[PDB]
Amino acid sequence: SLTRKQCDFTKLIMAGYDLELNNGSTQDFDVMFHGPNGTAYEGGIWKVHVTLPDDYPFASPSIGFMNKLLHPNVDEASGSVCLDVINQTWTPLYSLVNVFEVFLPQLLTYPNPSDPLNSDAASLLMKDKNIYEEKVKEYVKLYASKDLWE
Repeated sequence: SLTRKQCDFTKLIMAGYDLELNNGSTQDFDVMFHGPNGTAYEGGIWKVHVTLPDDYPFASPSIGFMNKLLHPNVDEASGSVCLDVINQTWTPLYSLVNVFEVFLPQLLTYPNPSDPLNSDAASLLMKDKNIYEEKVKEYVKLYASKDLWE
């Protein structure tokens, strides 16, 4: 009887993810995400707000960083990840676990300063990748430390 809307979040639990449903909805949850190793995001922890739309899996999930994440393709104020860049990777056959295991670490390692949601980050990255990554590292210390969510 079981949809992907209903059950996909269980694959994250099976993968070892710490997650919490919002108001007992299987289509609305917050998941703990660790910054990829060997990137400027290393040692960061974020809470990530996932919602699954009613035409999921044909429509892609929305993803929103709940503590500050600095990235050209992430809206700085809301933490919302650009829908277009999600859709370049999402297909109806793509795995919800791979959003966290593959898509996001990739994206954070290799940003797209083309049509940025954060143009200041895009500019800084274009001008000097090292200076940019020194910023990210401090942002990570400040806004994504271990203890933040407990």
